[PDB]
Amino acid sequence: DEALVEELANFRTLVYCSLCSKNWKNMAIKTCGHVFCENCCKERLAARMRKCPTCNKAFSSNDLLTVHL
Amino acid sequence: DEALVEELANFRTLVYCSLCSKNWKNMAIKTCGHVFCENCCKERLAARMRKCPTCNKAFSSNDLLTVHL
Ligand SMILES: [Zn+2]
Ligand SMILES: [Zn+2]
Ligand SMILES: [Zn+2]
Ligand SMILES: [Zn+2]
Repeated sequence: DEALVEELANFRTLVYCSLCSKNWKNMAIKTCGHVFCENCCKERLAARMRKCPTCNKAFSSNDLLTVHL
Repeated sequence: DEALVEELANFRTLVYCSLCSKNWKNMAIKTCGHVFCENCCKERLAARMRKCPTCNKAFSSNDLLTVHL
């Protein structure tokens, strides 16, 4: 049933990191509340891109918080 | 198909507050990383239960962070 596939698809994108789509959300940026996987957060730090992918608010490594589920 | 229902069920419990099961996760406790809905977090504060439901680490209203997805 396709309506159930669609609901599976929406819930999946809520759970997974929106940047890689391969890892679960497990890291929040404390300055804006947006959540990604830790891998993507640190690659963005290693690339000196210190703006949030979603809302472009600025942040640093201290603003990173490990989050569960 | 039941395997798809099951996957829907697991993803749903990842997204929803585990305490009420009615609201989306949208609030993290900064002292331990566990995430609930804001409603449950504040009712627990109004009941002077200042221990995390999941890991029993202690927290207060300042340790609360609004989180998105
Ligand atoms: Zn990622
Ligand atoms: Zn943000
Ligand atoms: Zn709740
Ligand atoms: Zn906890």
